[PDB]
Amino acid sequence: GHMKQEELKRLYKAQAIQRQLEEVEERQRASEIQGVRLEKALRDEAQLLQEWFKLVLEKNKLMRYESELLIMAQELELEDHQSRLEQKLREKMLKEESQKDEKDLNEEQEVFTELMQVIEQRDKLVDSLEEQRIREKAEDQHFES
Amino acid sequence: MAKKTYDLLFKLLLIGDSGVGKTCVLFRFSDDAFNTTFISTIGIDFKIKTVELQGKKIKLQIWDTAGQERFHTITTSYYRGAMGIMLVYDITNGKSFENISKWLRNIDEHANEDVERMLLGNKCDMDDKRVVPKGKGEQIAREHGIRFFETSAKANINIEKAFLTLAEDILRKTP
Ligand SMILES: Nc1nc2c(ncn2[C@@H]2O[C@H](COP(=O)(O)OP(=O)(O)NP(=O)(O)O)[C@@H](O)[C@H]2O)c(=O)[nH]1
Ligand SMILES: [Mg+2]
Repeated sequence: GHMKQEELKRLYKAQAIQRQLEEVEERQRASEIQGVRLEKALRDEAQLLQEWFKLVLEKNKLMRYESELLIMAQELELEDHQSRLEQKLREKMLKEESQKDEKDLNEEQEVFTELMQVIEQRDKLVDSLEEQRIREKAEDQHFES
Repeated sequence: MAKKTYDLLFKLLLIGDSGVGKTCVLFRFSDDAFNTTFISTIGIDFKIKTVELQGKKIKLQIWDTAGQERFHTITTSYYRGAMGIMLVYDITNGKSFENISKWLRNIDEHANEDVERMLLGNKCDMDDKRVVPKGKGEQIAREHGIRFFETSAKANINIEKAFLTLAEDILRKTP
């Protein structure tokens, strides 16, 4: 059937993340090529060297965002898997208790199990972003001490 | 790059009887919309909402709880990690309000000592079906020294304000 609204919203997020990602990658390149151009020039030198500092800090920012974007794409796929599991669970759930076989109860339980797992997986990605954040705040403090 | 990054992560929890509107309250805060079909929560779920307070971005990880007592044992697992907790009852349902005392002692039993509690009287848009007086909502909130809001997921009343106030409460207590 035709695509539902909630799936369409998830779709545009994923596509938007990929566009942002591609902008990061090309920026990462444009800075790489420019980086070789400053290195060759040295071989006002003094300030020439901290427009290269400004670059290094920006190149750092790009890596931080790239890491976030990659994780963001993983979250959406888990959210996609979660909806499918959730709908598969409610179909089994609604059927009359009178007509439920042990098989019907078991498979109803294994989907619920599988459902709670992707939610735990989603929570791990949330923590992963936090652990990166604390590392980069630590770096930032030292970098600007 | 124009898209910035969050500066702090807060973990919230929504508790209350089945049908008080916990999910709808969150969905209004997340997607600014409201659906009338009752789709009861299974196990536990959470949503992400990042909001800006005191000049510093704050990422809210808001866990949504299944009200049905068959999942109650699951929810108890998540009290300990919560930094802020929403107690949601229905002003059109008297039974959901008397169970507030029971929910509160599930909080003090499991959750951390410094946890921020807040009482939400949802469905305040239904005047013709109101059973719980607003004054009674503030009374018992005052006896526990917590904050209280009469909210409406349908009419978008005190929802943005509710979540933001709970976060600013948490932010002030971290030093
Ligand atoms: N008029 C009105 N109806 C509301 C409001 N909030 C929720 N509802 C309705 O009340 C019912 C219960 O909402 P829901 O959020 O699913 O309840 P819940 O707290 O999530 N229950 P559960 O714990 O089972 O998931 C739904 O039919 C929903 O449309 C509100 O502010 N106003
Ligand atoms: Mg719910």
